[PDB]
Amino acid sequence: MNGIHDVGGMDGFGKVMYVKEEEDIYFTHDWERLAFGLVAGCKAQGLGMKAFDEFRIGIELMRPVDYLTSSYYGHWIATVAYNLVDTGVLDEKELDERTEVFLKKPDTKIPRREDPALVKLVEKALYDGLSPLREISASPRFKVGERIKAKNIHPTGHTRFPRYARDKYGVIDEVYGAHVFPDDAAHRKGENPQYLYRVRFEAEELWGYKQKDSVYIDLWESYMEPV
Amino acid sequence: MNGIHDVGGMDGFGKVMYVKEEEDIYFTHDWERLAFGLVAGCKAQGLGMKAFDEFRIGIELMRPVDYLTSSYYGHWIATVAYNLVDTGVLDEKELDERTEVFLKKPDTKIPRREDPALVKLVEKALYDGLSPLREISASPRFKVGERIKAKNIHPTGHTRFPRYARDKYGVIDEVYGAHVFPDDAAHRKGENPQYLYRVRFEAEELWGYKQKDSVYIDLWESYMEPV
Amino acid sequence: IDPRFPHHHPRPQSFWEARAKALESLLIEKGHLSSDAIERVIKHYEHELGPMNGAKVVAKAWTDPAFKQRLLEDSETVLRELGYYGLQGEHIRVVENTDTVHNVVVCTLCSCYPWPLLGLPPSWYKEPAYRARVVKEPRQVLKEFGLDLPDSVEIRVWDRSSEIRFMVLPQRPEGTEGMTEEELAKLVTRDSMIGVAKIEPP
Amino acid sequence: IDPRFPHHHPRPQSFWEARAKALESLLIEKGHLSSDAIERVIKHYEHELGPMNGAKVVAKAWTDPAFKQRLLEDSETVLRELGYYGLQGEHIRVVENTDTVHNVVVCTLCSCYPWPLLGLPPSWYKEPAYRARVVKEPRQVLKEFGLDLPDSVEIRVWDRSSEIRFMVLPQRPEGTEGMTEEELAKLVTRDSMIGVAKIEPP
Ligand SMILES: [Cl-]
Ligand SMILES: [Cl-]
Ligand SMILES: [Co+2]
Ligand SMILES: [Co+2]
Repeated sequence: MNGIHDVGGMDGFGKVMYVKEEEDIYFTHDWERLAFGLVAGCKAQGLGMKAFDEFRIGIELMRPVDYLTSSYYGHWIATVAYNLVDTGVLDEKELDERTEVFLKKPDTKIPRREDPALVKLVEKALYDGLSPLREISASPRFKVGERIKAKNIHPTGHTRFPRYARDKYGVIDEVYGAHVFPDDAAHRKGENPQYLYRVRFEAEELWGYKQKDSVYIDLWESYMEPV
Repeated sequence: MNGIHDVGGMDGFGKVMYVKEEEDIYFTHDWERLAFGLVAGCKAQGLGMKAFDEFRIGIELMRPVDYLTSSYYGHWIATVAYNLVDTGVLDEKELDERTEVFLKKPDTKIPRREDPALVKLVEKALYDGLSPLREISASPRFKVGERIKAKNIHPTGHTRFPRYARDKYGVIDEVYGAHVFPDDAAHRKGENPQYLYRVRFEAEELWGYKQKDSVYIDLWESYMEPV
Repeated sequence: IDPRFPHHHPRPQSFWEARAKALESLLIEKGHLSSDAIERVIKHYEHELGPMNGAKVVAKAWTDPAFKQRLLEDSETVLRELGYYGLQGEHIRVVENTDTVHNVVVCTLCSCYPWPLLGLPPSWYKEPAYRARVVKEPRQVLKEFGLDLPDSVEIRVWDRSSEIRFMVLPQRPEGTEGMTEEELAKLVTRDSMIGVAKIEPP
Repeated sequence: IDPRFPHHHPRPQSFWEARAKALESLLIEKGHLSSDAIERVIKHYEHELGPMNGAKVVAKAWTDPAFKQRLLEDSETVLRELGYYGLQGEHIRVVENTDTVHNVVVCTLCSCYPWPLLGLPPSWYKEPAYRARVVKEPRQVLKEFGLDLPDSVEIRVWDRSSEIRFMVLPQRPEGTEGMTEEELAKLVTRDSMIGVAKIEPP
């Protein structure tokens, strides 16, 4: 989707807010910590999302005005809500009512429950991770060193193909192997893995600029075609 | 500039808010009316802006979060402020202080003054308009029917070349004549007029889509090159 | 406001209001503007201009074949002769809807609209949804206006990237036999002159 | 709220807070989450992980040529052997800064960052300014961090569009002769492993 999230190459967002590392506080509000717990806790159990693909599309679907103002963990809250409702884990009406309760009475008590089995399960997920690497029977269409065409495609659903790289020539830098295909997986349409490549693009090609800059982007096979 | 204003081809902005014409109120706040008076009144006298080029860049320079939330006449206020300060008509400190006065005391009295000569001058501007058409000694580089290349250029200042049309093939539909060149004029760098063309682009070329859709865009000569 | 994140925090609309008043006050104090100059502009755009001018041009085109021919051959000369000319209406073109061609006008980059002929643009015309979407999925946008064109009808979207303006000339509907030019003009909607609606039979 | 313009009005951050609590409450009531599962996650990301892990890898590379060679030849095997593996760190690559090549890592589409090796990303890394700009004007972005590279130095920006993660291996600075591996590790900054800074002489 050609959304507000896809910012690469945009002008006008201003200076980067530099801060020294030691002063770069992770969390300033408890709800931000909670957002992390919600995301990892749900994902570890496959609730609403099993990999990050579905997670990302829920963020991408935010209203632009929300995306730009919610703050970062606001994205995480938005996508957990989106995905839990979308998959039928939570009912939208119930969620909205409960939201209203905490809006009007922020000090409403949170129910307590200990589940050490669930802790172990979550811990296992944090340490084991979840690799999207797969094997497929096909061979790679492209080879290291090949000049390829990064296609002009405009999926309305999820994609990992940034707009700034579309309709451009690039050079294959590496064949990673086959990875779960985001444009399908984010919409629960199957892993349908495809070869993933790293592709180098020159500044002259991306922007028409004259400096010694390049961008290395990872692109799925179906994003590209031979020249 | 590749800014938040350049929305053509973006996904995620949602449904169009249809409203019946008779119910589509022009102004709901007096400051919105005032914004119109400020813009036209200043422009008529060449204060801050002489044509719309400088006007547009001031809007394009808004913080994205402001652009999306200010409402439409908020853009107009932002660009009048920007341009009057940029050209030295108003001092930023004085403007900020006076802003603060009206923030804390909204009912502060507005000074009254009648200037019938100025009224006539403004009226003349509203009726006479200001054509950007010029004559130049050069001939057009492109001809009706010619297949051209819409270049991959990325000016950091003002341009009228929407990003969605860059790095694309199109067909010349008309040679309008030479027009004041926005990419220069917006920055007070001279009219430097160039031939302006209307160019037809097909949906297949812009988006890779299969319907009978096309876009006719007006492009200055320097945005394009022969094939 | 955490200074890492000033960009999360929009100006409230009260800021723009205050800013407007501050500009107004300073410019009048400095002799750059006057109360009556500001009011003159407001009167013009809120009251003097409107879509009725375009409506008259459409009705005339429907009732006078020679006029319609001249309009389509050289709209800028013809419109200027009628007095529909001014700021943001110096160069106005007219494109005819036909049975297999549908025209839609947009300013993707801002809001450009022919004030002297049509008055101020619709609320939605200036907003991101219409601007973003109409160049890429015009059929979907049109459906939100109640216009569901067949696949076989070609759509031409006219993105106003220059000061050249376009008005759509919509087709005269059924059921209008015997109507006068003035009566037909009352049928012509603002939306039909942008391309987001056809005109309904009376 | 004028129903023409709901998109002008962002959710306040109090909404997200309330929403978070509502989700937490409902999920615990339904048996999907527990208090201790949520706390376990917070402990891991706020306290257990951090850039010190990457720092140790850098210092080892500087002090042990054979290790640096293995790391650059097959980083994923080597990093997994060290235990720097987990969620968002399943496939970690390492790119070496050299005198004429400077590496910078970004996730233009979101925030992708190798948590198991580097901990949580910088505030600015996740925000639009860095994300938008670093792929197009990296020299300008780097200058805002105090890194002013000569034109002759090539910049390679690594946009993390897949789950493959990258760490930058920065060069050992002058003035470090005789330092132990542990002492060198204390020199390695988070920013240097993203590519937005070189390491200063002690
Ligand atoms: Cl029609
Ligand atoms: Cl370095
Ligand atoms: Co416009
Ligand atoms: Co990311």
